[PDB]
Amino acid sequence: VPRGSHMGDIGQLNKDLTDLRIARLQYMIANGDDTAAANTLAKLDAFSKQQAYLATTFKSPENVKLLGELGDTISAYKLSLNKMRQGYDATRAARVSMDSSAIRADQAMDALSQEVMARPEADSVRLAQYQLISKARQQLLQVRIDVRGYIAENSSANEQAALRQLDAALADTDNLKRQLPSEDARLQQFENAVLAYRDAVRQFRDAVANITTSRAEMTVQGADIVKRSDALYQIQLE
Amino acid sequence: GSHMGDIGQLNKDLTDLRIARLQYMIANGDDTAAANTLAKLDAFSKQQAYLATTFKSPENVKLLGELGDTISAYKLSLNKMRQGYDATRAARVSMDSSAIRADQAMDALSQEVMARPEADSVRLAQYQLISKARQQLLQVRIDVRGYIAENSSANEQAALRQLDAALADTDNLKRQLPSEDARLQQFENAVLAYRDAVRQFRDAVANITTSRAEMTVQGADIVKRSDALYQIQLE
Repeated sequence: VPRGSHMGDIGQLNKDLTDLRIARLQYMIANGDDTAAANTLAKLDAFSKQQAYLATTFKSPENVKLLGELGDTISAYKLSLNKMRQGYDATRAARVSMDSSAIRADQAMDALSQEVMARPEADSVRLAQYQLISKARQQLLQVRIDVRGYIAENSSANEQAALRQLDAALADTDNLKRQLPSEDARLQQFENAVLAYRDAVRQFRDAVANITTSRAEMTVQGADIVKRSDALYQIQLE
Repeated sequence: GSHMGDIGQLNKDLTDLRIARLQYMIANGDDTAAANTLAKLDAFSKQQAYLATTFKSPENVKLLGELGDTISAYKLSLNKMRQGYDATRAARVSMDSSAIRADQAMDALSQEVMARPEADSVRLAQYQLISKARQQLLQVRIDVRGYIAENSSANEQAALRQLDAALADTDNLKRQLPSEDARLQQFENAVLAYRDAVRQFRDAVANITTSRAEMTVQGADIVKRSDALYQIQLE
C-alpha cells in the first residue's frame, strides 16, 4: 500500500518468472535429473506463491483479472512440467530396460557359443560356426552403438538408423536359427531379449516425443505469462 | 519517463540472451543455435551502446560503461564455449574415423587368416582372439558414447579405464600373435589415436563447463548493474 509498492511487487513477480524459465532450461541441460527437477519445482512454486499473494493484495478489477489469468496459465504450466518429468522418468526406465535386455542377449549368446563349440566335431565346421556367432555378436554391439548415438543426439536420423539396424539384427537372428538348428531354443532366448530391447528403444523414442511436446507447451505458456506480467507492470508504471 | 523505457528494453534483452545461451547448450552447441545466441548478444550489446550515447548522467553513463565491460567478458566467454563445442565436435568425428580404422584393420586381418590354408584349429584359435579384441573395442565405444550422452566423471573415468584395458590387452596380443605385428600395429595405432580423441573430448567438455560458469557469473553481474540503472530511474 506504500506509494510505488505494487510496481515493486510486480518486479518481484517478473524476477520469479525469469528464475523459473532459467531453472527449466537448466533441468533439460541436466538431462532431467532429480536434483534439477527439484530445483525447477521450487522455482515454479515460488512464482505460484507470488501470484497467489498478489491475488490478495491488488484491488482493481483489471489487475485481479490479470492475476487470475496468470494463475490459469500457471496451472497449465504445472501440468506441462509434470508431463516433462514423467517423460524423463520414462526415458530413464527405457534406458534401464535396454541395458538389462542387452545383458540377457549377451549371456544367451555366451551359452549358445559354449554349447556349440564344446560338442565334439570337425574343426572345419566349428570354425564356420564361430564366424556366424561372431558375426551376430558384433552386429548387436554395433546396434547398441547406434542406439547410444541416438540417446546422445535425439535426431530423427539417429532414431531411424538405430531402428533399421535393430530390425536387420532381428531378421539375421531368425536366419541364424536356420543355420544353427540345434540351438533353436537358445536362439529364441536371444531373439526374445533383442525383441525386448527394441520395445525399450521404442518406449525411449515415445518419451522423447512427450518431453519435446511438453517443452513446446511451456514455451508457449511462458510467452503468455510474460505478456500478462508486462500488462500488469504497465498498469503500475503508468 | 522514456529512459525507464530504454532500460526495460535492455533488461528484456538480457533475459533473451540468457534464454538463448541456455537453448544453445540444450542444442548441444549447434551452429544454428550458436547463430541465435550471437544474435541475442549483439542486440543486448547494441542496446548498451545506444544508451551510452543517450543517458547524460555521470552516474548512469558509468553504470552503462561497467555494463559494457561485463558484456565484453561475456562475448569472450561465449567465444570460449563455441570453441569448446567445435572441439567436442572435431573429437567425435575423430573417434568415429579412428574406430572404423581399427575395425577395418581387424576385419582384413581376419580375412587374412580365413584366406590361409593353415590348420583349422590354428585358424580358429587366431579368429577367436581377433574377434574378442574387435568386440572389446565395440564395448569401449559403447562406454564412450555413454559418456558423450551424460558427461559425468563416473562415465568419463569408466570409459578411460576400459579403454586403457583394451590397449593393454592389445599390446599383449601383439606378442601372442607375432605372425602379425603389422596388422595388429595398425589396430593399436588407431586405438591409440581414438584414446587421444576421447581425451580431447574430455578437455573440451571441461572448457565448455568453465565458460558456462563464467557467463553465469557475468549474467548476475549484468543484472546488478541493470537493476541499479533501473532503480535510479524509478526516482
